[PDB]
This record gives sequence, C-alpha cells and structure tokens, in this order.
Amino acid sequence: TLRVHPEAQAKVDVFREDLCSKTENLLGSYFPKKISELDAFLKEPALNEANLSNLKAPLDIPVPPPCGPVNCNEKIVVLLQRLKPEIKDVTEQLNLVTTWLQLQIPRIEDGNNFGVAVQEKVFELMTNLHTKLEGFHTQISKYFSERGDAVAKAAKQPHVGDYRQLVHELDEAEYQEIRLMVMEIRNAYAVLYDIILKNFEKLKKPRG
Amino acid sequence: LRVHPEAQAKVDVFREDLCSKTENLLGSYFPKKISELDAFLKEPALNEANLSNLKAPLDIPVPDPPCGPVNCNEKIVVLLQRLKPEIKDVTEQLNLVTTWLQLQIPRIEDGNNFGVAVQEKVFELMTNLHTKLEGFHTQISKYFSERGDAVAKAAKQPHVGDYRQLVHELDEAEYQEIRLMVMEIRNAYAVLYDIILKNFEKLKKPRG
Amino acid sequence: LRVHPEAQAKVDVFREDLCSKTENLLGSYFPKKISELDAFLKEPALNEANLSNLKAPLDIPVPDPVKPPCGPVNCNEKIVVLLQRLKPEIKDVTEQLNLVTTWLQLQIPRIEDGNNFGVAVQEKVFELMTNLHTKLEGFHTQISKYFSERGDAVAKAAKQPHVGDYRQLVHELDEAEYQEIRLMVMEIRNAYAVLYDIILKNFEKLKKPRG
Amino acid sequence: VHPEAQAKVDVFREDLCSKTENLLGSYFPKKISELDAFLKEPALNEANLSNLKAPLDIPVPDPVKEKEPPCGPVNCNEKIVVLLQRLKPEIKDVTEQLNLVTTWLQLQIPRIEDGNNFGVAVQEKVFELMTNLHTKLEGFHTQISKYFSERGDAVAKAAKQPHVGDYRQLVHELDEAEYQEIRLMVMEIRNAYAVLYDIILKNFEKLKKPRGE
Amino acid sequence: KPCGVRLSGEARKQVDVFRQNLFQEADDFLCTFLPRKIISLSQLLQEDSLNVADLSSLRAPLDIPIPDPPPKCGYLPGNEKLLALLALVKPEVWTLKEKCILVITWIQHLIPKIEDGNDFGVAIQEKVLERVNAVKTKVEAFQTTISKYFSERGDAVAKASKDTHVMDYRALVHERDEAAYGALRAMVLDLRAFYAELYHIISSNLEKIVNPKGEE
Amino acid sequence: VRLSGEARKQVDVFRQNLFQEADDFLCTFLPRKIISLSQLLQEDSLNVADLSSLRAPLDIPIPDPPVPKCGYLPGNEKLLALLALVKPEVWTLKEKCILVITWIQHLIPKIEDGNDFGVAIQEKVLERVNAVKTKVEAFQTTISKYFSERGDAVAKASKDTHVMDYRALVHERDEAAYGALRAMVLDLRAFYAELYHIISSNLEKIVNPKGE
Amino acid sequence: SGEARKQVDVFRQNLFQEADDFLCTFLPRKIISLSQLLQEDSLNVADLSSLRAPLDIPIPDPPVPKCGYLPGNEKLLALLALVKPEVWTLKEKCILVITWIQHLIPKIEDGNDFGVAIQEKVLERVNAVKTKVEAFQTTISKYFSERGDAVAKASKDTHVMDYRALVHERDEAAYGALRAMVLDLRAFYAELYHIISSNLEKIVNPKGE
Repeated sequence: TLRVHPEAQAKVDVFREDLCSKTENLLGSYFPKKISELDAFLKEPALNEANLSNLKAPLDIPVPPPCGPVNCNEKIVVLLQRLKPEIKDVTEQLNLVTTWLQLQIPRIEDGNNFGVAVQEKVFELMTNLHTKLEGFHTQISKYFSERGDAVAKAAKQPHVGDYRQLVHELDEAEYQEIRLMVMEIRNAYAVLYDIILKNFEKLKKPRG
Repeated sequence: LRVHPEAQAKVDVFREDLCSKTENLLGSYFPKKISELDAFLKEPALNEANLSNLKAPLDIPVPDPPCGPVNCNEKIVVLLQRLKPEIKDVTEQLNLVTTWLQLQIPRIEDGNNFGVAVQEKVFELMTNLHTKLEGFHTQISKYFSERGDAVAKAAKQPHVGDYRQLVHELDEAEYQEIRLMVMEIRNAYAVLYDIILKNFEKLKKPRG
Repeated sequence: LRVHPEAQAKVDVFREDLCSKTENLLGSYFPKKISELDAFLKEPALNEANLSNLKAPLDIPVPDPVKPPCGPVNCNEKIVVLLQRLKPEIKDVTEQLNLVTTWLQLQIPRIEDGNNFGVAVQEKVFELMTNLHTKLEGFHTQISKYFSERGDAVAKAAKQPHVGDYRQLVHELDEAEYQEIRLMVMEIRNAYAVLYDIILKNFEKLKKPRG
Repeated sequence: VHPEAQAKVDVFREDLCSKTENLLGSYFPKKISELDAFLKEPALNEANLSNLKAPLDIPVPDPVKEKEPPCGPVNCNEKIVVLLQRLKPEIKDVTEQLNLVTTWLQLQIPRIEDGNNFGVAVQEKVFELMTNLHTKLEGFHTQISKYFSERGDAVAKAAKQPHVGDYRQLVHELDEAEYQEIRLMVMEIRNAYAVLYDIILKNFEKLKKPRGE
Repeated sequence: KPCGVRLSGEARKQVDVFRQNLFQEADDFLCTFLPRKIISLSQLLQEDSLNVADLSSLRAPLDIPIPDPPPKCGYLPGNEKLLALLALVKPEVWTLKEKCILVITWIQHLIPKIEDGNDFGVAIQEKVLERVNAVKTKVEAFQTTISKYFSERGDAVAKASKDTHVMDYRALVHERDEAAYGALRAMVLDLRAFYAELYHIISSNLEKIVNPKGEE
Repeated sequence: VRLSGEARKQVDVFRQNLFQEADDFLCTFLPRKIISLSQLLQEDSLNVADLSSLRAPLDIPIPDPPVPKCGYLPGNEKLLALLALVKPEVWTLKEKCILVITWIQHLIPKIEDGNDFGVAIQEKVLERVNAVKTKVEAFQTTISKYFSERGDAVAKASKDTHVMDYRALVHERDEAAYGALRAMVLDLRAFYAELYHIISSNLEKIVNPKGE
Repeated sequence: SGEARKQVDVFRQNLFQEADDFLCTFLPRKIISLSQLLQEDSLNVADLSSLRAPLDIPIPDPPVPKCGYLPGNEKLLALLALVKPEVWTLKEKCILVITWIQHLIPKIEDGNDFGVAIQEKVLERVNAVKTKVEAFQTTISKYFSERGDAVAKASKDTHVMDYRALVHERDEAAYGALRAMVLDLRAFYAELYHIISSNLEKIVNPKGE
C-alpha cells in the first residue's frame, strides 16, 4: 500500500532538475560574474579611503538638554546601500546550492560511501559559510542600534567626551568591517566555485 | 560538467592575482611588518616607566556633607591611532592567505591525503589567529563604551569614589592590553611566515 | 555492612505497586487518553476556521496630537478556556511518564561485564522517556511565559499608545499561543501512543533483561 | 642546561613536599576534628527554623488609614552573619591547602614518554578530584557575596513596595536557605579534607614516584 | 511477583483507530500533500510581494517630527507590506511543524522490537528520524524569528519616538523591515527545500523505514 | 610521610562514624523515608483535584474605563503550607547524597593495574548518585525562584492594574508551583528507591571491588 | 629575498635569546620575588576585619542628610598595585613561550611524530596557564565596577544594611582572591619551568637531530 508514486516522484523531479540546471548556471555564469564585480568594487575609492578622518561625520551637540538632529554617517550609509543586496544574493545562491547538494544525497547503504563522504565534506563548508554570512546580516542592524545608543548617551551627557569618541570609533569600525565583508563575500563565491567544480562528479554521481 | 572559457578567465584573473599577492606577502610584506612592529614596541610610547603618566584629568567636583568636560585619555588615543591600521592590515593579509590555502585544497580522493592533512593543520592555525584578531576590533569600541559609562556614573554620583578609580583602571588596563596586541600581531606575522614557508611544498602541491 | 531483608521488603512493596500500576497504564489508561485527545482535537475549539475569531478586544485609546490612563485589558477568552483543558492534560502525562520512568529504573539489574543486551534495551527505551520529559516540561513553562509576554506587550501598548506594533504584538502572541496549544495536544497524544508502542514491543527485556 | 633555574625550583619543590607531609600528618586530621565538633554545636543544629527569622520592620499600609517610601533600618540576619564569620576563614584554608597540594602534584609529573605511563595515569586520576573540589569550593566563595546581594535587593523591593507580601517572605526564605546551605558547606569542607587525605595517602607511592625511582 | 499485561479487545481497538489514521495520514502526506506544497510554495515565490527588486521600497513612513538646531508624536502604524507577507508565511511555517510531528510519530511506530542482529534497517530509521528532527528544529527557529520581529520593531519605534534627535533609531526601524523581509523570503525557499528533502530521504530509504528487518 | 598515633585516630573517628551513618541510611532511614513520603502523597494538600481551589484572592483595585491605593497583598497560604512540608525533604536528601558520595569515595581502593571492573562499578554508582544530587539541587532553585517570581508578578500587577494578564500570571505561578511541589515528592520517593536499588544490587562490588 | 630573509633572522635570534633568558634568569627570580611578596604583612592579614574600610553613610532613624565622599579601600588599592604588574608580566611571558615553541615546530612529515606530539601538549598546557591568567584580569577589572555599584546602592538605599555588608564582603573576597592569584602566579612559573625543562630535549629537538 505504501510505496513511491510516479506522479509524486515526477513533481519532485521537476523541482530537482530545475534546481540542477540553476546550479550549473551559477558555476557557468553567476559566480565568475560576481567575483569580477566585487574585485572591481574593492578597487573603487569608496572602499579605499586613504585617510580615516574623511569618515568622521558631524556630531553637532552643544558643549556644556535640547539637541538637534544627529544624522547617520553618509559615507557608511552609501556603502551599506551596495553591501546589503550583495549579502542578499550570496545567501540566496548559497541556500540554492545547499538545497541542490541535499537532494543529491543517495540511499543510506552499508558500504560504497566515499561519494557520500565527499558530499558531507562539501556540505561542511556550505554550513560554515552560512553561519558566517548570517553574521553579516545581523551586524548591520547592531551598528545602527549601537550608534543610536552612543548618540543618545552623548546628547544626554555632553560633558562625557568618550561617548562622542565612541560614535566616531563605531563609524571607523563599521567602515573596516564593510571592507572585509565585501572581501568575505567574494571569497565565498570563489571558494564555492572552486570546491564544487573540483568535486562535481562525486557530488552529482556519488556511486557512479 | 561542460567547461566555459570566458567564465574560467574571470576566476583565473582573481586566482592569478591571489597567488601573486601571497608570494609578495611571504617574500617582503611579512618580514617588513615584523621589523616595523619590533621598532614600535621599543619606543617610549609603549614602554611607560611609571603608570601615573597615563592618568588622565577627571575634573568632577567632590561633594561635602553639573561638571566640566571630561575628555578622552590622550596617551591611549594616540596609541589606538597607530594600532587600528595595524589591526586592519593583519586581518586583511590573514584573510587573503586563508583564501589562497582553501583554493589549494585538491579534489577529494580515497588515498594520498597526507598533503591534505598538512593543509588542514596549517588552516587550523589561521582560523585560531582569525578568532584572536577579530576580538581586537570590538575591544577598541568596548573601551570607549565602558569608559563612557564609568565617567557617566562618576559624574551622576560624585560621592562614590570607586567610579573615579574605575576610569583610571580602564585606562591602565587598556594601555597594557594595547601593548600586548602589538606583540600578538607581530607574532601572528612571524608564525604565519614560519609555518607556511616550512610546509610550502605540500601547501602548494599536496600530491606532488 | 551487608543487605538487610527488612529494608529490601519495603522497597519491593513500592516496586510491585509500580509494576501493577504500569500494567493498568498500558492496558487501560494510555488507550483511553489517546481516544480522549483524538476526540478533543476534532472539536471546534481547536479547529477555528478563521484566525480573526481569536482576536481579543484591546481597548487602548489612540491619541490625537492636535486635541496615559487606560481601561482594564482582559485576557483572551478563547485561549484561557483552552488552557483550562490543556493544563490538567499536561499534569497527567508528566505524572504517568514519571511513574513508568521510576518503574524502568528499578528494573535495571546488577552491573556486569557481559550479558548486557537487555540492559541496552532498557537504556534505549529510557532515552525516549528522558526526551519526552524534556519536551513536556517545556509545555509546562510556556503557559507562564505566555501570560508574562502578553502582560508586557499590553503594558507597553498602554504605556506607548502611539506605537502600533505593540497592539499587533498582543494579537500575534494570541495567534501563536492558539497554534502552539493545538500542537501541544497532538504532542501529548503522540507521547501516550509512542510510550504504549515501545514498552509493549520490548516488554520482556524491560522486565527481565537477563531472563 | 640551566643550573640556576634547576636549583631554586628544586628548593621550592622540596619545601612544597615538606608542607604536603605536614598537611596529611597533622593539618588534615586536625581540621576534620574541628569541623566535626563545629557540626555538632547548637549554632548549626537549629531545632526550629523560626529561630532564624530576623526582624523586618517595614510599615504595612492600608487604604482606609491612608485616607485619614520612608522606612527604618533593616539590619542583617544576626544568626547567619556569625555563622559566616566562622565559615569564611574555613573556606580560605581549604582553597589554600588544595592549591598547595595541587601545585605539589603538578611538579611531580615526570617527562612525557611513549610508555610507562601508569603512574602518570594515577596522577591524572587524583588531579581530576582536586580539580572538581576546586570548582566546588570556588562556588562557596562567590555564594556569600550572592547572599548579601540577593537579600539587599529583596529588602529594597520590600521597603519600596510594602503592599507586596511575597517580598517579605523572600527575605525570610533567603535566610532559611542560607542557613541550610552554610550547614552543608561545612560538611562539604570536612569531606574535602577527608577525601583528599584518603586518596593521596593510598596512592602516595605512584604520586611521589610514578616511574619507580 | 510476575508483571504480565494482557490487553482487552476494547483497549487494542482504541489504539488501532489511532494507528490506522496515523499510517493513512503519513501515506497521504507523501503521496499528495507534499507534492502540492512544492507547487504552491513555488507559485508563492513567483508573486510580486516576494520578488521585491529593491528592499528600500518596503520602507514604511515613520512620521515622527524632526527637531531643529537651537510637538509630541502621533500614531505610528506597522509596516503593511511585511504584515501582508507575514500572513502568507506564518500558516506555511505552522503546517510543516505539524507534518514534522506526524512523520516523527509515524516512523517511531515503525521502529520494531529491539533484537540483537539485523539492526542496519533500525540504524537507517534512526538516521532518517534525526534528519526529520533537524528540519523541525529549523522550523522552530523560523517561529522565534517571526515572534521576535514584532517585539524588536516596537522597541525600535519606541526609541525613535522617545529620542527624536537620534536618527539611527529611525534607520534601525527600516533595517528591521528589510531584515524581516529577507528572512521571510528565505523561509519560503527553506520550506520548499524541506518538503523536497523530506520526500527525497524517505522515498530513497522507504523499504528500510517501513520494513527494516526484511519481512514479507 | 609517617603519621602520628593521634592523627590516625582523628580520621578513624570520622571514618567509622561515616561508615556507621551510611549503613544506618540504607537499613533504617531510607525505607522509613519511602513510607513517610508515600504517606505524605496520600494527604489532602497534595491531592488537590481542582486547581482553582489554590487560587488566593488577589485584592487589587480594578480600574474603570476613561485612584484607589492598593492594600496589603498576602502570599498563597496553601502553597506556603505545602512548601513547609517539601523544603525539609529536599534538604535532607541533599545531605544524604553527600553522605553516600563520601562513603563510596572512601571505598575506592589504591589505583592498581588490573582487576579494575569493581572500581568501574563504583564510578558508575558514584555517577548516578551525583545525577540524583544535581536534580535535588534543581528542586532548590525551583523553590527559591517561586518566591522571587511571585513577588515580581504581584508587584507588576499592583503597579499596572489595567493589565489583567499579570493577575493571571500570579495565579498561574501558584498552579505551576503546586504541580512542581507534587512532582518533587514523587521524585524524592523515587530517588530513595533508586538509590537503594543501585547500591543494594551492586553492594559486593561497592564495598569489595577487588574481591579480597 | 636576501634583504627580507635577514629581517626575520633578527627577530628569530631575538626570540630564541629572550626565551632562553626567561628560563635561565627571569623565571627563577620571579619565584624568589613572589615568595618574598607572599611573606609580606599585606598578604598575611590575620583578621579580615582590619581590611574593613569606613563606609560613612548616614544611618536613617525609624519613622534628609546629604552623603559625603566615600573613598575606596586603600588597603586593597595598595595590594592591587602589587598584583596587577605580576599578572600582566606572566601573560607577556606566556605569549613569548607560545611563540617560541611554535617556531620550534618543524615541517610536517609522516613518521617520527611523537616529538611533535610532545610540543603540542606543552603548548596546550602553556595556553591553559594563559587562560587562567586572563581570568585574573577579568576578576581585577570586575572588582572596581562591582564595588562602585555596591557603594552606589548603599548610598541610594541607606535603610538597606545588606548593601553595606556587601561592600565589605566584596573587599574580603577580593583580598582572598588577590592572595590566591599570587600563589597561583608562583605555581605557574614553577609549573612552566618543570614541564619545559623536563621535556626540553623533545621541545627543542623533536625529530631527534
């Protein structure tokens, strides 16, 4: 009574073949294209600030309370405009390829499990990248949360000079993080492209 | 899988650039940074004979049975201006070398995995350095956050003598920590230089 | 320093009470509870067609800037009556699970070098009882968490009438609690079924691991 | 070879070994007797727990006489404080002698070799017990600061909100719990001396000489 | 004394009513329900609400008055676009958690008497049961993300209104929206993936899950 | 490392007291605890059929839709009565777990190579007694947390009168505490039975692991 | 590369010399000075009631005065000034020994790996000492913040006498902790020498030549 139904199997195989052809397009087109964009983006003068005093935004608070509008750091905001969709795309294609590799895992058997071990080793990297790239997503929300608290304390306590310095250091630290986050996203594409293309036969055909 | 000539060329532009960067770093940059940081350690800025030199002014009125501007510690700030770019460089070159080593990991094969074990052993040390060096970035932001709160609490409650001491203890601890960070960054360059050049045969070509 | 049979007799009285009670749980109580909870799942209290039925009244005054104290915000009626039925069900499973766990622990024989397959069977069935105990204790604490979180959401909504998300938060906690209560009843029924199944299957080795 | 460094560390180890023999031969039996005598005293054997209930004078208000906050000094629990004055120097002594014996055993660990490591396994087994005692006894040290912190917060809440009767109960429950904990902390300290004495004296051959001279 | 349970016909029938419904519901899950979810979730991903090109278009108007360098705030509603999307995603999250519980309880009943030898079928059952629980854990993580959105945005909105001078709290409210959308889209992809993965691992190992010992 | 005559006696006074107290635990004390805890479970305070009877009157003024000061809010006397019965039983079992742990640790012989399965049995029995002690310590944290959590719930309810969920929370903490306190006494009886069963079954190897 | 090769050889010759100077002369002198430090009367306080600083917060009568300046514990501030440098110096030398041993780890080759296994175990213990030394720094920094909060609560809530007891108990705990640090610091120097000197042949010369 309970068995594999060709009608259900056909509907799942439509998704399975669709997911495979997309993965081949990522290796064949999307991943090499992204490496060129991020290499080009790294060489731009936005991410290569010569002097760190350029990033210092106006923190107009009266020295010793009513306070005027303390704006966001303009140079960091326009970097986050480009970074956010790059974080979106890399997590999108990582999730797609992680799903593809899961559907290539064959029946659990007593032996002939080398190709299965190859899949597990490549899946180990995809899990580690997923942990790293989720960390990038949350830290941007944390930046505005921490800067807002530093600005709030600086306005309420004008006499305390460290709260003023904290806002500038959070800006400097965020700029330095965005540099590395762009590098890490490019490295993720390059390493994913590298590891899958080398092991593709054992990933696709784990038992021939 | 079917090959792609234009796609491969875009990744090879990055891969050739990444390989040429690593030869430059082992050849010149890493010995150069060891000499700079050794010279920096011997200067009088990181060899304060008496810790009372680091004690900043804390002009808050003492009550007896609404204050002036409390500035940042000048001697610690100027050390952080020199430290921050040294943290930027060591993390970037570590991230570059880590990516280089991942792309040298060959196809997963059933035997002849001693060279793979050498790569994994050297990769283990780079991951441990990456964990250590990432702690330093938030540490600088944490100093101004903790000092700001100590000065804020000292100003709100001038009668509590311990909050005044706390601000000076954070300064003494920060100087001592900054001193150790410069050594740890120098040792990171030295150990990376040492371990890679020793095992460079099996890192570059794990199966001969 | 040696075993005294006066003390041995008093533990064996407690031991045989657990045996006889475990017989009644498998033979009568567990099949009955599966039927009650199956009957409870099919009622219209746990089959709300539209989730807007669960939306409680939250009469907090929205301020007009051009032109604070609040009225008594009552609990969600439909969720409270479900919790009044759910709470005694949670109490029963944890009490009977504890009884069968205590029964199985006292069936563990002397520690020996070999002949430990029956001991491994007991450990395998005990693994399930530990995992169920962790799950069902989670259900116990989440009901207290619901009233705590809803109270804090209502308190923030009254304290901050201009923030529309705190009003929404209260309605979302109600929807989530209904959906959780529905699953907690299913999880409780499945606990009775899986306990009944695994104990009956392995009853000879659980009772007599070395013959 | 480093002769200056090998000399003074051997002088440190010989002095540390001399104190360890004094601990087993004299100090550890002495402490077990003191703590056994302390456990039998009437300070740690309260027949009725209502004896530990301290005065908690906060004005209990009602709304009818209100229609017709400030508070007096809420003192520490006297019977618990005097027990802590005796317990604190006892905790101080165990942690010091445990540290001393642990440092002695660490310096008895020989060269790392490929075999002949049964005596090394004996040292590691006895060291495990010393590590678990160190974790337990450090827990006692921080718990006393935790008691005064938790009681202060309960009294502060009880004073600021006198209408909440459970905060008044919370202060008395913290007192009852602390007395009961102090009672067990003395037992655990006595057992630490006894088990250390027992395990070291039995295995003294292989701890002293793991590879047999 | 001997411990011996002999089951009355009443009690055995009561459990047979449950077990026949469980095994029938598990069959209909794999046969029809699960393929239908892969089609409907795929159709949901082609909607314009889930294919937003620029995440800044999701930005709702905050309407808090900006101070000036030397008026109390009005009503601040939630993000309508995310509230519409949350109404589509929430039911899909709750249904898969229910079907994970079904498949766990179903496989639990297929685990036979523990006998020494012929245990590889039992090992396969455990390994599939592990992966189904892993899917359930990730589905429980989606519920915590959805509940945390409403509390976090409300606190961010409250900070922005209470401290009007701080413009980073206004950016935080809008960053909470973009992160919530990105999470909710990633959920629907993961939900479709989990249905596909649950079928693939069960269908591939179906003979050993159902008949671990090799009975005819 | 030679020991004096007094030094050996001082320890022998403790050791032979410890062995006697541990023997009295298993023979007389532990079976009596199974009888008394069984008799305690038959009491009316622990067999409350409807948990609505535990509901204490929370006398806080209900506000009207757009103030009276809050009177004295006492604790739940039914739970305070039940806590007085449970608390001593929790503290006593923690004391006896320490006795059994110290008793078995003294029975662990000199570490010798070979004939070590008796020592392995001792270690596994010691593990289970520590596992019981950890669960008994978890009961103490549950009891101490009840007093603080109810005080905060009553304080929130009195502060925020309009929020009726805080009133439900106070009553829910009472029902949860009751169910926990009943579950404790069942567990305490089970732990006495389990402690005897594991020690009595393996008593030859616990006392004489080497088989001398 | 000849210029750049010389730059590293200056560092490596400095590291091996500084590591040798640590084991020969520095470490034994630290055991003498820490032993000599442990003989002092500031570290052997007979009754801890002598360390009790005066709180001087006005005790309110039963049913308002300003609070005067409340200074820190000057006995502990003197002791903290002695312990702090000893903590920072050992963390300095742990980093030296870790970097010294890491440079002695040879090229990874199959076979004759027991010498490399000994180097890893010594490194593992030196890192374990560093983690305990880092725990002392967190204890020292936490004392100043915790006492300040305890004194602030005691001054704000004058009626609560347990906050006054907490301030004096924080001092006694800090004193007992600071004494235990100095004992541990001496022990770590002795332990670091013993493990390195016993295994020095295999640490320096792991492959056997």
